[PDB]
Amino acid sequence: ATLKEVEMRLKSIKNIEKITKTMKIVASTRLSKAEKAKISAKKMDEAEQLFYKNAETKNLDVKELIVAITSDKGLCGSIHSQLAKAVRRHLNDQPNADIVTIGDKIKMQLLRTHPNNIKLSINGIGKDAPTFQESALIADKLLSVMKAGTYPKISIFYNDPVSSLSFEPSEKPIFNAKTIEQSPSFGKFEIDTDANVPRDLFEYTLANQMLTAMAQGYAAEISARRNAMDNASKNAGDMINRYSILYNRTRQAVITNELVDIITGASS
Amino acid sequence: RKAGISYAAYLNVAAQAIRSSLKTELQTASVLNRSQTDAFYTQYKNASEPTPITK
Amino acid sequence: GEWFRDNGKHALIVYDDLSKQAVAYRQLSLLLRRPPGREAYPGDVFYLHSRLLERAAKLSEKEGSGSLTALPVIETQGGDVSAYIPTNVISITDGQIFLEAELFYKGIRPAINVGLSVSRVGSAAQVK
Repeated sequence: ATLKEVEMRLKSIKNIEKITKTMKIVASTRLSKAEKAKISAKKMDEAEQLFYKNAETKNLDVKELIVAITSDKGLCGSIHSQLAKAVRRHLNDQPNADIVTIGDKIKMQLLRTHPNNIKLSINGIGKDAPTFQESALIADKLLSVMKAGTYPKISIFYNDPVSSLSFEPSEKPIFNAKTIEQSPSFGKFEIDTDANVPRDLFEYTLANQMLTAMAQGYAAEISARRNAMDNASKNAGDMINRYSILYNRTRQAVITNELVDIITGASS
Repeated sequence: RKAGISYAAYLNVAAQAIRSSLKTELQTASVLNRSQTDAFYTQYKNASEPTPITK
Repeated sequence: GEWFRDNGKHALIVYDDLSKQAVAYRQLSLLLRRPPGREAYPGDVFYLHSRLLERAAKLSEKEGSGSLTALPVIETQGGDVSAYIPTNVISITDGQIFLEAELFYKGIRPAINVGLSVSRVGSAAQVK
């Protein structure tokens, strides 16, 4: 009712509207950057997975390790929420998996639902474009503190950026040292039986294909934040127009009322 | 490097060298992003469990 | 209520509410054609309350140690504690209990705004 109260409400709205209309543009600053690391990522997929394609590498059926990828940074539509969907959907067909969460928003999305499963959690992530150094160390800690190379199955979960306008939560396998050996067409290759190529290639792949997911999930998020802030700063703009009418009315009735009050004070 | 690290770390250790001995003249904006990380990790049981170490 | 205070006894008076009193006083004055002030109220709609609320006291031993305690009520339009009369009375009293629909309808009862509410007499007026 009060010009003060309306003055504050108009300011915090327009302020919100700067915040979001800039995050909308800080996204587009980062939009080109997102396609560099996105195609480069899908490019090594074609390069590094073609081996496994050709070896006919598949899961030994002989206890899963599930790795979910998002970020610590929110305000990106439903990047976090609908990856959590697809991970739960998957957790029905095998409830007993261990969960490693990379990013703080998928951590707490999943901590709400299956808090017993999460057994390691990676922080300080969404801030830059993803890197092999990050990947490799998270990988190293996966081998060390998680005993990754003892798992019957290992799964990576990320959002695959289908378009610039939409995204799709997908899932990909990582095959361990044993699983690489017992692939049907593994023999087709003259791998030198000397070094454990299966051990090192697994370790290299685990790091390598986490980074591919990270680079992709990263890209889709940037587009989700571009689109979410596109909507937010348009709503906020719409609020501003409305409130600018309400401010202007209260502006006037406050001048009128003071004047009537004064003019009355000399009715005598 | 056994009873110890992994192939990919063992490879990242050498991967810093190429970047950090490319003349500063074009060690670029994106290039340094690759040579350091902010990542932390916290182990879990049942709710949280042990300490939150750096990487 | 003062009789109790004046004879070694203790009263507690409740003015429910002072807003309505202030409206009555403005009516008198406007009809007496005494010239109005801020919000058409009399020029001393503070003195009205300040003189009233100073009568709530704690008398000395030489006077029998009796007491008048006051609980005035004021009603705000849309929580506007910035308004004329609510401010006047906030200034007079030794503290305030703020009540809010926002908290009330969230189930919190009494709807006491813990941040704004103070009793300046404080822990000196409270069982050990």
